[PDB]
Amino acid sequence: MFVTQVIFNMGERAYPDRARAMVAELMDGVQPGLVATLMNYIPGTSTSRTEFPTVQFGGASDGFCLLGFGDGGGAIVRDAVPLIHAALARRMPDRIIQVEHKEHSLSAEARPYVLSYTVPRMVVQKKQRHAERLLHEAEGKAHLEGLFLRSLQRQAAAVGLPLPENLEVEFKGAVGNFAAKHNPNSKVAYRGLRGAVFDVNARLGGIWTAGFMLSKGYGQFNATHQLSGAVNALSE
DNA sequence: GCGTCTCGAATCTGATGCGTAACTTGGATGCTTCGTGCGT
Repeated sequence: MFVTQVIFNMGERAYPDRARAMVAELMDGVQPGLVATLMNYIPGTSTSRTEFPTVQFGGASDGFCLLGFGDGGGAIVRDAVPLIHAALARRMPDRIIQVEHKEHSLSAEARPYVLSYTVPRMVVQKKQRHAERLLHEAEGKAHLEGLFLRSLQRQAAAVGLPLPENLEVEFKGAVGNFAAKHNPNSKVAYRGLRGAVFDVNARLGGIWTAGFMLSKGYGQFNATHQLSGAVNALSE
């Protein structure tokens, strides 16, 4: 029902993957339970869970942000943020780290017409053949709409939010593509989409997640702020 | 088409007098006979 978003103001835009790597690195050894809980690890092992992650990372314009889902997510972010703040203060002795703590109510109500919803970061590259299928809407709609529907239903079930039984979505398109890597020296990269616009006949309150593999910082979007239509101020 | 943070706090939180007076303060009755005269 409640989503907690915490932003650490480091002063520079850090990509979410390196952010998660470094926050893992800072908490090595001290308070192992916090590390296991924050990294989405099975108790007793360091492996991650295939299930939807309750721990969330995102790329803030001024830094990186922690997102908790549900009471468990809220509780973990609440007892976690002082520790990561202390670690960041320890590592960066000559910079002030600022913490912004804001909560979003999560609500999804139906609506007999559609609204323009978009995201900056979709994980859509599965096969190279499907990548060229985006020229025709009909061929590429099936897997994209299926991905959106499954992502929405699984995140709703994870957060326990009621959703209508009659959601239909049609895709519009994206702005461009981008490449992302595990490490700067890694030779493995994936393709995402920026401005992937799709129309849904329902309202989405608060911040929302779509796609899969979200903990590394993909598929987060504030649907509520997008409805304000502040995307007009994009020019040079 | 909701946006969110903030979404108070401390302290006082009754004092003082006045907080009865005067007067009434019981009274009365509870038996028959006898003589003389009316009296209907």
